[PDB]
Amino acid sequence: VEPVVVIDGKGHLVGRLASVVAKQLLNGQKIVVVRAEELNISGEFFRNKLKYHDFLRKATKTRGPFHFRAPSRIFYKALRGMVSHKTARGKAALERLKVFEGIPPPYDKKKRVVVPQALRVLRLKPGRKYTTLGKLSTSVGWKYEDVVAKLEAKRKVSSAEYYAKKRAFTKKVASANATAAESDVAKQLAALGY
Amino acid sequence: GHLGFLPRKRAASIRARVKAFPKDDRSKPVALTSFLGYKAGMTTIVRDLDRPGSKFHKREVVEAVTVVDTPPVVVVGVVGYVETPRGLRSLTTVWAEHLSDEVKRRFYKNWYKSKKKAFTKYSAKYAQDGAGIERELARIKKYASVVRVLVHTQIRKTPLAQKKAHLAEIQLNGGSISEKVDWAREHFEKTVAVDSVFEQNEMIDAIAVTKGHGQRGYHSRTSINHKIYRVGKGDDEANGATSFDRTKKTITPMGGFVHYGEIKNDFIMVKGCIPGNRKRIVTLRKSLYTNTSRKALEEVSLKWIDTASKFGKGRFQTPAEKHAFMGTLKKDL
RNA sequence: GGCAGCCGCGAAGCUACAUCCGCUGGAUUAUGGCUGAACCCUCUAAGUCAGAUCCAUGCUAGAACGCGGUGAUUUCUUUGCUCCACACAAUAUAGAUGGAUACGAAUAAGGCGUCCUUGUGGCGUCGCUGAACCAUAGCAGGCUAGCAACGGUGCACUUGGCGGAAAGGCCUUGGGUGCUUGCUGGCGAAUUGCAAUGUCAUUUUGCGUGGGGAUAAAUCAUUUGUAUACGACUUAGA
RNA sequence: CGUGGAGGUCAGUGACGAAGCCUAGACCGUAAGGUCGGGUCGAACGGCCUCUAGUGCAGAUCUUGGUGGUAGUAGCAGCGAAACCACAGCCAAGGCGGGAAUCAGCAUACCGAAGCAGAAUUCGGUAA
RNA sequence: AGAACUGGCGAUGCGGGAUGCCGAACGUAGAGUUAAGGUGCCGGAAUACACGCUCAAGACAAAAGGUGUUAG
RNA sequence: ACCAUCUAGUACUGGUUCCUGCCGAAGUUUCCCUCAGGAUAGCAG
Repeated sequence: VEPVVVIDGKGHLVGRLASVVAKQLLNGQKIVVVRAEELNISGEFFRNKLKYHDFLRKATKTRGPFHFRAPSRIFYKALRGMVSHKTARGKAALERLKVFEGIPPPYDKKKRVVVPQALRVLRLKPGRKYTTLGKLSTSVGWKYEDVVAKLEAKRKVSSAEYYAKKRAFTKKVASANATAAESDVAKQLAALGY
Repeated sequence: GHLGFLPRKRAASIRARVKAFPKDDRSKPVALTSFLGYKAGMTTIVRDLDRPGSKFHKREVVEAVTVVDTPPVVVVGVVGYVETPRGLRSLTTVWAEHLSDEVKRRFYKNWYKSKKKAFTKYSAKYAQDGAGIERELARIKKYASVVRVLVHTQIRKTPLAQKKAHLAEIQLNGGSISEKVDWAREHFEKTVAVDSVFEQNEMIDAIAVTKGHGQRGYHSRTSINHKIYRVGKGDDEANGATSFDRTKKTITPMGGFVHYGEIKNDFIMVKGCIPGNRKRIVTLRKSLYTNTSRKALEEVSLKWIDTASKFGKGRFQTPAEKHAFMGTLKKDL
């Protein structure tokens, strides 16, 4: 297993993703979450928004409830309740977790991962309403969504050129393999499985 | 009591921290988004009310106006900022090669005891072909989004025993941040006048620390919708050179400004009073946007200006008034 | 008037019956419509326009258990401080024991190679798991011989570009120097006795040399008066 | 099991150190406890078979004596207590219970309807 | 609001139900299977399979209505 | 009002001291006009 695993929040579900991340953390696995602003939650926007606004006013009285606005912090709070926090084991587990909006460096130049069982599209029935989380964060007080999108747009650029270069390299490698075919070594490898 | 203006804990410095700027106009020519100065006493001014439908419409009306002791703003550097998901961040700071003694004093409390090793080796880096101090401009151009000029006030011109300089950042109105940094660099060590930014009838806002009653008072406050009535130039003479009262005198009250504020530099007249008392540094801003109301758009003239001293109740306007009625004054003549 | 005050003028402060000012943008709802089924109709089921509650602009404080940049880094604690090269110890790991092995977008479709009369296009085809890809052979990895290429790669340099979101990394030209298991040979492996993780990673700190770099700042004092219940704050001075 | 005393025994131990005291050193008995080594100690004690009783303490607003916070606080730059003291306390609710130190206090309008011409009025919803 | 009665405490541990009825009634230990109760995390256990339901619930109100959804 | 004795009086609070094993309930009835008392009915040796 990789020393650190980066999980793409795009098209994912907050609940299942948080549960699996917490379970892995308790097992002693380092995990990082990126593109958290694109995470999704089941149900329509109104239901999710009300469930969060009511939380902000449930009182402990500022010592307890905090009107935390960052969507990454909201996800951390969601995962916080799934871990045995306020203890050495639970607190140490949370130390192996980081959440960043978008994909800041150096995670950009590294292969991200997705959880097949935490995909919003995979587990959510088609045709049913869902919440993009970004709108909820913007409505509840978050104001960095515009800047997040603006600096993520540059992320798609440059990365596209890198993908094009890798595509050309793979084209050359495939051509070399195709012309390399029919060789004695290749024939022996094919016979012996490989 | 106001809920917004609580708690009443005192401000941490005499200078009021500005934390808002008039957006960023990408089409306007390069200009300063705010101005810095010092607050003097207060005076009285009368003008014609061109406001239509007013009870005193088309009639002379007296209005209370304060005077801000404005020293020339000399540029010492510029600061660039880049947008980030963690909020605005200052990526790099640069200075105008040379720094005056007043600016260096800002970093020192025991300046006399200290060996005076203020900005010096930094100037040595500038004392060459440039290299790093020139590549900083390119770095700012490449990534910066909003650029704030760094300037200080000519404290030694102000009649203040404290010769320590006061400096603050000012955003640049003009877009094309390349032009922002180019203009800032060209204006290094240059002197900027009030006319280069503000203008007559402009609805500026004032921010400063409130008076301390000796905890009530001594807290930062922002006052908006204040109209300038006349750009003042105290460096010259005959500041009262209005269209009326052709007996030119000086805005300085008899015997000087009460308590403090003997004007010896540029000044500005602003409608109403300003938070804080004299000796307090006050920053001026264009008030985000200009209201279209007549009270904010109409232009006003000026006439009578009170010059009697306030070291008591006030009576004599000029020293030449003392004659005729007093007869003989052997003690003097 | 030395002692104890009184009639006119008036501050110095206490301190109001004195004066000015007190802002513009979004998403909604109740509600009014559009398209359009459920079954002619329908503001609703898929969406949408107008439109007060929530957030923005602004103001106030600033995590004293948040963050970025910047003025300078003891000339003798016997290089005192700092960054480096080598060099011996302590210190421990929230826990290596080959490789975080980089597009985007949809999930009632997207790639890959090609064509081009360049498009939401045509053709062949891939998924149905990474159950893979890159590497992996040598005393835990040595010496040396021969063949084919000057390819692969460990490492000291050098020309240049990109990366400001937490850029602190990505490389690129040219040789230099080892290996090359791509192929064919000659050397030593033993005794740890039938195994005892059989010790190979760095996190921090301490002491011993040489290769450079710079040599300052704060408190009290003195005092200030914008401040001032007392702290505190604001200053001037080799 | 153990403490005070007594009958018989160990021809028992002990100034070459017994009683008592401490032990973050050990052993045994699951228990009342016993044993050993070490630091002080300076004059008598221990096991065994029996007899005997003023024989085992955490309480009793217990008795006698000693000792802490309070506290260098009121107090008289001084001189030095008392009261009180199992220990608690920052709140969300039910089983009657989610951080240094000192200085300063104890409502208006927005929609639809009325034979609502206008003015003006009433009603159903939003909302305090 | 008294009441004639039959199982259970008082003297009752332990597992489960966040905490106050179910299981099971007790020497000190090693090994294996279970009761109640559970198998997304806190929480040791299958984000197990199969048939439909539901858009706001879900771990005294059922007297009545819905152009809410699916069957005879 | 105080001082010493009869008086250490007149039945409701508080406390009731070392250890281990075994057995081990009851909370109700009987007989007198009850709460005061006992014969016992039952449980436990």
